[PDB]
Amino acid sequence: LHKEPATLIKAIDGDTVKLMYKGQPMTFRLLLVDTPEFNEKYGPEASAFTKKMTENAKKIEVEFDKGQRTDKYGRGLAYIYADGKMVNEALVRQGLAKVAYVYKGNNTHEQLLRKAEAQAKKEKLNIWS
Ligand SMILES: Cc1cn([C@H]2C[C@H](OP(=O)(O)O)[C@@H](COP(=O)(O)O)O2)c(=O)[nH]c1=O
Ligand SMILES: [Ca+2]
Repeated sequence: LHKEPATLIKAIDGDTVKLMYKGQPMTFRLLLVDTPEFNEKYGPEASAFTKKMTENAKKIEVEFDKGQRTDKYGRGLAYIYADGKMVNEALVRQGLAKVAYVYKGNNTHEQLLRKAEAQAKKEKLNIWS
């Protein structure tokens, strides 16, 4: 897997962000996670968490997995990095996301994220409290 440049256009919610990728605006959905919706418990905290992460990054990187790169809504599917920290992993680690939507061929960081979830669960963080 390769890291590719992109710039923040706009924070959206816990697991979607609007980025400019190869010069085009695109909504990206974070692979392998599910944040609660804004209208649900920990929804605002997940949105805030991702927002802060992407807005404070001097460098945003997009990492496609081996499989599908856009979903049926035309959202990009990627691992998103903020100054080298993976947002996907960070949300899970803090119990603001569950590991989810694990489809074969788009699951490289699956284990990493389950490990993060296991530790978030252990600590009864946020969604696990
Ligand atoms: C994360 C992810 C979501 N999706 C689709 C599946 C879900 O379909 P449905 O909308 O039909 O439920 C939806 C979940 O995204 P949201 O959690 O952003 O709603 O987006 C994928 O197709 N591939 C993926 O890797
Ligand atoms: Ca969601």
